[PDB]
Amino acid sequence: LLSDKNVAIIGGGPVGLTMAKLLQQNGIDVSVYERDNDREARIFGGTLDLHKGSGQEAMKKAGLLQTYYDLALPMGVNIADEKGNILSTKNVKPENRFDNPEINRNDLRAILLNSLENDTVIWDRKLVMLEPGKKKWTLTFENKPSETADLVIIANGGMSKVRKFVTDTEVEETGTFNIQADIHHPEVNCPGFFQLCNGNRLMAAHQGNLLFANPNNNGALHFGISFKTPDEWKNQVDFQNRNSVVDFLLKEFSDWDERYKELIRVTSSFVGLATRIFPLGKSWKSKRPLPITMIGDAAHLMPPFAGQGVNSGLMDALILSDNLTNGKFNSIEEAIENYEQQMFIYGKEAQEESTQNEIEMFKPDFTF
Ligand SMILES: Cc1cc2c(cc1C)N(C[C@H](O)[C@H](O)[C@H](O)COP(=O)(O)OP(=O)(O)OC[C@H]1O[C@@H](n3cnc4c(N)ncnc43)[C@H](O)[C@@H]1O)c1[nH]c(=O)[nH]c(=O)c1N2
Ligand SMILES: CCCCCNC(=N)N/N=C/c1c[nH]c2ccc(OC)cc12
Repeated sequence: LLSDKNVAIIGGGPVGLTMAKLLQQNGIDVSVYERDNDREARIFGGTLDLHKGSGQEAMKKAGLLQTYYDLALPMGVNIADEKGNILSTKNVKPENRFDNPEINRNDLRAILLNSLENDTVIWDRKLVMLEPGKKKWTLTFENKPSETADLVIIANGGMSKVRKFVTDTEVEETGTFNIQADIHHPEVNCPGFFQLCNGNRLMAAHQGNLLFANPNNNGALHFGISFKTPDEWKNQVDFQNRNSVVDFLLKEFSDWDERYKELIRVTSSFVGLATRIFPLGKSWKSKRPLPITMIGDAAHLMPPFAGQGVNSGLMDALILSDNLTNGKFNSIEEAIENYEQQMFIYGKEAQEESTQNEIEMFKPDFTF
C-alpha cells in the first residue's frame, strides 16, 4: 500500500509519535511535523497512564511496553472531603501494579522519540494549510518550506484547525472549566496537603468544586480545580495575574480546610482551560480528494475527568497502522475507512461515558 509512498503525521503528541513508530517499524517512510521548537520543550500537565488492551497494546506492539513500565509509577488513590478527612484509601496491590502506572508526559515523549530513527520528527513545523494535488498533498507550514506526502494523518490535538478535508464538525465547550498548576518541592511548599496525599493521587469534591492532585509528577505536585463555567464569565479571571486567580479560588474554596487553601496561596502561576469536546456523530466526509484521516484528540477530544483520553488515541494508532501495513486492503482509502468505522464505535462509547460522568460529577451535591 505504501511502497514508494510517504506519510506525513501532523503533530508529535503521544498519539502522533506512536503512529510514527508503528508505521516506521514496518518500513514505512513517515515524518512527524511538530510545532514545538525542539524536543526539550516542557509539556505542561499531569501524568498519563496506559491501559491493558489499548494504550499498553500499542506500546507492546512497538516493543516499548517494558520501557513504559520502567519509567512509570503505580499510584494509589485517596478520596478526601473538603475538611481534609480521608474517606477512602486504595493503594496499589502488587498484582495490579502493571494495570495503569502513571508516566510523566515528557518521559513518555522521550521514550517514543528515542524509538524513532533520527530526524523522523521535524521540529518547528506548524502546519497551517493542506492542498491536494493529483497524487500528493502539499503541506504549508508557518514560515517554513512546504512538503508533500501521499497520506496525511492529522494528530495535532483537540483544537486542530486542519480538519476540514475530513469533517466540518466544530469543537464545542461542554460547560465546565479547569484550572491547573504545578508546585515544586511540595513537601516544603504545601506540606499539609502533600502529607494528605501520602503518596497517592487525591480527589475531593464539595458544592460543585472539584480538586484532583498528583503529589509526585517527577518530583512536582500537579493539581487541577474544576467547576461549571461561571455565568458571569459568559463571553473575568486574568490567568496571567496570579493575584486575581488566588482571589477567585480562595472565595470558591472558602470553606475548605487550610491545607487546600495553602495549595492555592503558594502556587506561582495558573493555567485555565475550558473543557471541550469534538463530538463524534454523523459520519465524516466521504470521497475525500486524497487519503487523509485523523487520530487522537484531533479525532475525538473529550472531557478527561473519568480517565478517557490518550488511550483511545493510542488505539487509533494501533488500528490505523495495522490496516496500512497488514496487506489486506486494496487501497489506503479503504484502510482508512476501516479504522474510522471502528474508532467511531469505541470513540462514541468513550465520549458518552465521559460526558455522562461530567454531568454527574458537576451536580451541585456530588461527592466521590
Ligand atoms: C486538564 C486535562 C487533563 C487530562 C487530559 C486533558 C486535559 C485538558 N487528558 C487528555 C489527554 O492528555 C489527551 O487525550 C492526549 O494528550 C491526546 O494526545 P494527542 O497526541 O492526540 O494530542 P496532544 O494535544 O497531546 O498532541 C498534539 C501535538 O500536536 C502539536 N501541534 C498542534 N498544532 C500543530 C500544528 N498546527 N502543526 C504541528 N504540530 C501541531 C502540539 O504541539 C502537540 O505536540 C488526559 N488523558 C488521559 O489519558 N489521562 C489523563 O489523566 C488526562 N488528563
Ligand atoms: C482510568 C484511570 C485514570 C487515568 C486518568 N484519570 C483521571 N481522573 N484524570 N483526571 C483529570 C482531571 C482534570 N481536572 C480534574 C478535576 C477533577 C477530577 O476528579 C477526578 C479529575 C480531573
